[PDB]
Amino acid sequence: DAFLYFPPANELYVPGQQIIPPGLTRYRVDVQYQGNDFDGWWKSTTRRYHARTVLEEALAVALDVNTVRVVAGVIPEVGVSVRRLCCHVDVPSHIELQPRTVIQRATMWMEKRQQPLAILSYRRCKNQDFHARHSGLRRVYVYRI
Amino acid sequence: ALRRAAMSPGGFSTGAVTEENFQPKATGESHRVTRGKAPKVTMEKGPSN
Amino acid sequence: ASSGYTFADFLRRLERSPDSHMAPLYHEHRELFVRRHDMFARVISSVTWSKGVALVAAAGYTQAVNVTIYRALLARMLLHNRHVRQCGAGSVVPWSAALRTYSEAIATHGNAVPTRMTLSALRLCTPARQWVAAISLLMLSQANDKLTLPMLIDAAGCCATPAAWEKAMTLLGRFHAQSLQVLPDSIQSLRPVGTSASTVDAAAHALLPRSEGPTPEQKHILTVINKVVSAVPWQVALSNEMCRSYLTHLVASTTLRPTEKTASLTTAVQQLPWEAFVTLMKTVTATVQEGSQGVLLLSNSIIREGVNLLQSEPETAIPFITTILHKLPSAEAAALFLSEATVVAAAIRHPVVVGALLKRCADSNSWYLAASIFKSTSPTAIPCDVASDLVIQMRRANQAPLVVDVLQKYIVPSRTKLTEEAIEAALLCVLVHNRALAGVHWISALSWATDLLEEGVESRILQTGTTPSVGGVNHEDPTVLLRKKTLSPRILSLLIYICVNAGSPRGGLFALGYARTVSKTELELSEEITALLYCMMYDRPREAESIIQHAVKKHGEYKGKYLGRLLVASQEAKGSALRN
Amino acid sequence: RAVINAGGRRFETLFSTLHRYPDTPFAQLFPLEFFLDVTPHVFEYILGFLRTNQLNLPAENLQIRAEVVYSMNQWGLLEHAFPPAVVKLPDVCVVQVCDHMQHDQGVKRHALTITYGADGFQLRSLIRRVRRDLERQLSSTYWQCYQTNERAAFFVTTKVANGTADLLTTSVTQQLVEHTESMGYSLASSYVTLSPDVVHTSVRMLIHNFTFRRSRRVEVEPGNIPTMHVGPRR
Amino acid sequence: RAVINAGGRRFETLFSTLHRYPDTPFAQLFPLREFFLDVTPHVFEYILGFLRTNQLNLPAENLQIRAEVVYSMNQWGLLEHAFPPKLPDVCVVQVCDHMQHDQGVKRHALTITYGADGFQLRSLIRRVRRDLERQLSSTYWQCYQTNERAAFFVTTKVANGTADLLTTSVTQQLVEHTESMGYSLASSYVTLSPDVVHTSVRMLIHNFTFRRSRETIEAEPNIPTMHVGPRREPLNAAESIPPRNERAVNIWTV
Amino acid sequence: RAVINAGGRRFETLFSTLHRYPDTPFAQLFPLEFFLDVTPHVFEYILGFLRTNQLNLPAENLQIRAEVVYSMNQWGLLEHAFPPVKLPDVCVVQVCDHMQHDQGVKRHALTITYGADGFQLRSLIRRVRRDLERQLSSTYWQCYQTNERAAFFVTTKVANGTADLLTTSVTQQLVEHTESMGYSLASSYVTLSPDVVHTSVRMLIHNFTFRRSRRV
Amino acid sequence: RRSRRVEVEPGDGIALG
Repeated sequence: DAFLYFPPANELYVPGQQIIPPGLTRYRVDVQYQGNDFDGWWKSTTRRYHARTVLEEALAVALDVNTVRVVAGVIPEVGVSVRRLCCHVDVPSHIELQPRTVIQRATMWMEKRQQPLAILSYRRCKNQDFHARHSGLRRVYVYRI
Repeated sequence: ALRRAAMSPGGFSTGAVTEENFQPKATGESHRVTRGKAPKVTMEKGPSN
Repeated sequence: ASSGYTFADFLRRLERSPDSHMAPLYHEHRELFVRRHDMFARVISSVTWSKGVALVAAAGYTQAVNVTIYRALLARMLLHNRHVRQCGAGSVVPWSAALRTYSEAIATHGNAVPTRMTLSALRLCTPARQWVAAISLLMLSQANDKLTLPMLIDAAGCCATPAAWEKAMTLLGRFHAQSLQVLPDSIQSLRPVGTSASTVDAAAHALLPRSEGPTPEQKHILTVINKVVSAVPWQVALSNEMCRSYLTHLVASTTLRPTEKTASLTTAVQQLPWEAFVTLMKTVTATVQEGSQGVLLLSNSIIREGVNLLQSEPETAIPFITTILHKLPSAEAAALFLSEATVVAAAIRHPVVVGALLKRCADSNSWYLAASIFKSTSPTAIPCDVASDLVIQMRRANQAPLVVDVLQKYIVPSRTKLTEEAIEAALLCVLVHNRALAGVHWISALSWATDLLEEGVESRILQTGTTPSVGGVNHEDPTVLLRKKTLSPRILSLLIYICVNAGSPRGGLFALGYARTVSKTELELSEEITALLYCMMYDRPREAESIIQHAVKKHGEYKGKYLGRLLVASQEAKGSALRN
Repeated sequence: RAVINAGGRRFETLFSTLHRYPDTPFAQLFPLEFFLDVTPHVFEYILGFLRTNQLNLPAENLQIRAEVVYSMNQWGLLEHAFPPAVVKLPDVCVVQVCDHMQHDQGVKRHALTITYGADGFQLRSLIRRVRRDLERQLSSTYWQCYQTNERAAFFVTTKVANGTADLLTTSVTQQLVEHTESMGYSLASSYVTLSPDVVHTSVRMLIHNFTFRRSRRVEVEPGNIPTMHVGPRR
Repeated sequence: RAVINAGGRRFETLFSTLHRYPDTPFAQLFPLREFFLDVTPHVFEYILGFLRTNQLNLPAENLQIRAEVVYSMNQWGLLEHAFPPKLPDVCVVQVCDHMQHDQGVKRHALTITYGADGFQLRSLIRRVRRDLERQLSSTYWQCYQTNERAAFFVTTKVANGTADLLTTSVTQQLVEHTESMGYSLASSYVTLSPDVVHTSVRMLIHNFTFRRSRETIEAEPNIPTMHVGPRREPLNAAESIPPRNERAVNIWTV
Repeated sequence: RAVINAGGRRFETLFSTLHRYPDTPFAQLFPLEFFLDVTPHVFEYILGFLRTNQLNLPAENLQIRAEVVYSMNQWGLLEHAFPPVKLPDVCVVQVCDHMQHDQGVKRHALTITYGADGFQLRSLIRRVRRDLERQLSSTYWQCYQTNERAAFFVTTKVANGTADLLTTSVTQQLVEHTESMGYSLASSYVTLSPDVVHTSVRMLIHNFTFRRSRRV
Repeated sequence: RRSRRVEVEPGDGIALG
């Protein structure tokens, strides 16, 4: 039978690209929050919680990993809201949790901790050359007066 | 930030290696401190008319 | 910061990554390779030959690689050839690649190259029998004032092909002309004068090392002589003093282990006709029963060969029967000889005789005779290539239960390992047999997919603290990190289907995760498959059909048939579970 | 069928071919072999026009052009040959490549634009060609290429290294010239000028100018919505 | 076998030659005696040449005959297989020079780049190295391949005439090497930029465009080793020689 | 007498004509009618060269010139056409003019360099000396040979009009000498340093390409 | 470039034997 053989998706390389380590795979998480709540995404130097860290905790507990790192295509200032911030995370390739489950668990953890950040989407990358920053070619902001 | 960005490469590039182009890293200071270690251009503002 | 990689981790990253990533990883860890040729050679020796070639090609445009690197690359190619020879699964190194590497080393260094590199190139060209390449290397080296007798013998071994085998004969003739005594010394060391039927008993007892006989140089020379005598026509094979002496001394000898005796004897006598073979065997047995002479239809012949062995009955000369097994005209005849032949009866269960029979029937059909042999309940370590070819033939025969039972009762015991395609065929047979039953558990299939798989490459990455140290006392013996098995997408599909038919889709999820982790092998519709198995585990048929609809609408109409087939498989499995 | 004997040559052709215009002096002179006092050389052009409906006159042969025109005007065929974008590829094409290159020590950045003097040059095909030859040479995250309008193609690269910038530019120019010539041209000349920018110190603009003459090669030739509102809208 | 009679000529061809593309209407129109074709004999000459060689060269100068050849070949549907829908026919070579000029002495470091992969930069580098070794010491310059399509050359502070000689030789060898591949230099040009604001560094961009027109080996490392005054290893250190006892007798002569 | 058949044209010529050079593979290609795969255009040039020991390649038709040269070299006849040190079929000439000025006295030095060695540059130096001794005194300019295939020419104190005279005269003599040696100019192109700010040196880089058409 | 006249000119004497 020819329907027992799912079509696959050796590997070629282009002099400079995203090398995903052998044990990890890059997923895209698109998130959302209000700027007036989270003291911004992340602070370089230190002298309300950072959205980056709270999202990291939610993703880590949802995925059942000790810790994960998330890098955003945009690092908005403090007080700047985000409607869809697209970022990527390198997670182990052995979890296989459905995006509905991952977002549900992350939302449950965030609601328990009463930190109002939403996770719009979670999805594996079809092309693993994706980089949330260096592959974003335009950014759309709106100022509302 | 702009001064550092001016003297910045685009991504990771290495080029060839020769016995003349060696770049020793025996600086004489801690590698834990990164203040003042960035490559920067000197800000130069041209004259107005 | 908190965590830091080690050279073992970097090597394992190299092993996991594709061949293309060699140059990028090289450049990223360029501080590791630029000035330390020693650990560059360590990396080449610890990674496969393809990645070694890629790494050398990358470093070519950045550093000035020295001849030690090409030495290590050729050594690694030779080691890969050796490992595939020992296993039976992989493929020998392309002679074109070996010659290209040698020519590149010549062009970068030339005369500075050792002649040991020339030996390695000749030995790497030997398996493909590239006599023109061997002659080209010989001419190059002798013009550059480096011609040597080891190169001459290796070139004779390469030229032993039946096309221009007289060239190999002339090469050996000149080699002897220079070294008048080396060939006779090798033959007499293969059969020392003193050793007799009394000495062989103590030699096989092996209560003391007793290292005496063929020195390793003699062994290499004897292997070359073996190939040359094997490839010659049977007229000259007896006309020439050297060929006849080699055959007579090889047939009567115990300085070699029985496995080596089988290999060399079968190779040497591959080309003989049956009547000449029998005549020579009988003459050698007669002269052996008379002493030692220095030198430098089917049913009846079967019975007389059995008598030839039974007239001396040494436990050592077991493979006397394997050689005639190989020389026997047919596989049914081989089974007949096995049946009639029944210490000699104890020799039947030796792995070598069964392997010889399986090899003999593999060439023709190895379907029903092989089935009878396996059902004869003699689980032993059969060769991987022969077992894979046998399972491939049975899969071609389109009969599942025999394959499934033969595997489950003969293969998983004795730790005989199949090939990737043989594993795929066996898993297909398992799937169809379980569907017909709707008895091998999905856990057993998962374990078989990895444990029974035999990749052609070898694990070579020693652990960090276990390498033979240049300082301090090594706590632990050098332990090699077994390179993780990689799953094909085809094998992954069969594993998923087997798990879903046997129930738990969590096994299929585990298999998909393992494949993705080890080789980043992700199916074109893995998201849909994962969602389907997810909803299947929790009994959501409406959600499953909604997913089918959306997959057809998004990916396309054709790609939806695979998912629908998964649906029907799941429905069959759970319906059968409820009905039973 | 019909055999036509002319001053120096013998021909045979078909009555339907001769009668493709039944109302003309041709069909009147061939009412169901013959001889004409037109040069055999001038006759092939007319015969090819009748058989194919193409009468591209020879510019190099001004005479034979004149006699072809004279015979067709006398026999009333010129008004049918010439009855009263890619309309036509001009005999000379000027293509201008303006690229602002910024040059730091080991770094180079490029913003290049390609413009043609005329339409019909399959600039989309050129874009695909350049993408094919560059997506294997360096990641698309660094560089970007598309057509801005008709006659215009654009090629951007963020801060990129020296050697790879050289590779990108050499490849893009290779593809530009290959495409323009392959579509039926030949590089008559090429010249460049260079300017410093009014704002930045390390940036300058190169203006390349390529003049292509038609050469008529042997091989065949051809001849997303931006957001506007945030709140829900009816 | 098969007879064709065009206006001014007669041709004889095999049924196989005519049917080289049977399913095409060209072949289908003659299913296996004299055959009449209205096409011009010179058009049929090119068509038959393509059928006999599978290579078609349209007449460039005679755009008329080119037009009827195309028209007949399209009406007969054979042009599609004549042209389906290595090295490229054009080669663009770029050179970028970084020059520094003191009073009367000049140094240049130039990178050479090609437009395609097929070109043997190894051979180009070897040619340049041989033509420069006997003219000027390696201590003042280098030349090695940096990429499959790129190469490098440098000099140190050296008199203006010497720098001009080195660059002229490099470009002469570049043109000779690229022409050896069947390419004739169609066009070229040069550009010199101002010097950097606070530095004497100048940039010279030099371009060539080529159009396609159609034994002892020397060991040489890609990346060279600079030679300080005294040798750090014996003169013969490079050579490896097999053991004298192990040596063997010649198999060939001369 | 033999016949040579090409793509679509026919020729015939004497056995002596074809054997003018017997050792050549072209000669052995005619072992005492014949068919060749070269274009008749390419064949006519080589046949005329055999007939009359004449060769004048078309510099205006690069395709034809390259085909003819490759055919003759592959047939071992190009060496007999251009007997020698072998002159390249393409030569590059670099003329770099370095302009300086100190304390108001402006000078400039021209450096001519050839790509190859076979050129006789003492003759060009001779010709330039002869043509400039009339236009100016030697106190204000000086030209000699730095080494093989490279020439130097300084002018320390020269008026504007006189410098314009010197430059054009030197270029005229260079091009005429190189073309007389058996070459023909194909392309010439120049560049200058914009450098509106003061620059310690200004550079005028002129490039000539010379393609081989005739001999001498 | 001087358009060579339709006549025999000096320097062209190399052509004649």
